[PDB]
Amino acid sequence: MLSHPPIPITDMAEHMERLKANDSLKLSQEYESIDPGQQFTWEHSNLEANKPKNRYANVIAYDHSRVILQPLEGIMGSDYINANYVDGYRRQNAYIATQGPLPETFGDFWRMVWEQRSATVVMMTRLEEKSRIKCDQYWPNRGTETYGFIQVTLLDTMELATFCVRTFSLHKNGSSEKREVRHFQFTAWPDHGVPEYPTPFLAFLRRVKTCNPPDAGPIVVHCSAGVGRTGCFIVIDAMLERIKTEKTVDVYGHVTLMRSQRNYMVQTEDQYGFIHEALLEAVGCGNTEVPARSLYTYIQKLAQVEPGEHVTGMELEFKRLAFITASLPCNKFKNRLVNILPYESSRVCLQPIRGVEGSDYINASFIDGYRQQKAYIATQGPLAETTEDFWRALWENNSTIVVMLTKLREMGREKCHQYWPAERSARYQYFVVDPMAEYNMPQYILREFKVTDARDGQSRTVRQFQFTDWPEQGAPKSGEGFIDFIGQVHKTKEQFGQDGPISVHCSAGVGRTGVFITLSIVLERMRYEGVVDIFQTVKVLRTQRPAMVQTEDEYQFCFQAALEYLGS
Repeated sequence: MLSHPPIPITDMAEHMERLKANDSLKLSQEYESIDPGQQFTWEHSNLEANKPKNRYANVIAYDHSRVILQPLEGIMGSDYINANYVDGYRRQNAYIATQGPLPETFGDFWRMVWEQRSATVVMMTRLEEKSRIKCDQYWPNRGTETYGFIQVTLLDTMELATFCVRTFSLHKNGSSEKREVRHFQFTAWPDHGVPEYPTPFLAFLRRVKTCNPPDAGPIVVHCSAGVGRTGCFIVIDAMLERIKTEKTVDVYGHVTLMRSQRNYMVQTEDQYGFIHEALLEAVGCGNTEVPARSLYTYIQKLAQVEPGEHVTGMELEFKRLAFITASLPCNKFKNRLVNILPYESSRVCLQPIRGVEGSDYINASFIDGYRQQKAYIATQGPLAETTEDFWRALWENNSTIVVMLTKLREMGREKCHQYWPAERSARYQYFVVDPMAEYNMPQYILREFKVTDARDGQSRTVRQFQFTDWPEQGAPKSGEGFIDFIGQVHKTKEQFGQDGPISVHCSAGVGRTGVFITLSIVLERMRYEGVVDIFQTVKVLRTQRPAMVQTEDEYQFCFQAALEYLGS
């Protein structure tokens, strides 16, 4: 367009900075100007038989773009569903944007999927968000359920930390045909505003796109109203497909086109900003995922210096990986480093003492696992005047497993303050720690403790694992000892009935800590999904705590452990 021309990649970051400038003013003016410049009708949405088929009276389906169901003759309005075709870039009716189905429209929705020959459904919402129903569950808990003319059979569930994948079989009334449909529910969108980092969503999108067949009907996408998160998903995807052919981006143009196909597509200014951030991150972070039996080949490639390039592929890839409530003038003793600090939206909150303002801070960040959120806590190795807060932190967060990743002293220097007793009892503020058992294993030491609350008298078992075999300088040549150590901690977690996060630290609590959480994730995804993407794994971790996996040597070791684990 004239007024809003395409944004070429490599001029994108400066475009977003110009949009962000002075309280997102240019973005605000860009977003407020969005107008397809046409008049539409919505007579079908307004038929009195169809009125109650709308979740929101104010979110309707335009006539010219509506999804038309085959009429159930004898029944007026039976051709109506609140849904519209929406274009991709160079992709006519690539998507169907629709509301979250209502109890009364379950059958209509599944009949739409059938008649439109769709194969993928994208659900951009949790069923309930902040005690408010955003969508009703339109699929069986197990086995088969009938909705109108469609039998829906749940075949499988795969439930990860940020999204859940369900597989279904569809069988229609009499019809001998059987259709398969895959259902992707992103569950990590925040209750208010948009995600702080686009990385987890972008991984959700890749998953969706690799598992959607290429000869299927339009991807069905919905949230609650099917305009807001739905719109974000559609534009992100379309623009990713755009840069694949044009190396340019036209968010402005596409949203305008979407608005001509469904009301309010991309509902808020925040969503419009989020779309840009997600696309900026995506252009500088390319494909780094590799299938299992190509990992060695891929590792063999990164281990090499390319003609005309200065350092190994492993080195460049690692180079491409680059709050205030913590940095208060009172916390200038609570941190080992003033340059390695937890983020706000992840930092572990300590229940504050009656009359000590500024003592809720502990250098610890919540970290999501592979299957569940907040599966880990990434913290620094405690200091003398930090010890008390660490034991405090463990109790309040139901963390009954500690993972230490350093020797107490390395290279003629302390790395961590011994925070646990060895030969007596030790009262740390309102807690007392009993050394119960101590096992010396080959690569690590397991220490059992009896933390008893001095206030309410309650006692908990805390098992501490300390890996003793990390070379004083560099990385292990074999991952075997680390693979097993990772194994043992998680084995110990489950069989002891420990429904709480695993606390992990090293010295600063980023370098070997990052390596531990990374491989814990990578090794389980490799077992189930059969693919490896360590780059994106470190990227996500870094969006929950900064500097995770501190060095090139740590980074390469993740690959070493992955390659060895595949061999086993």
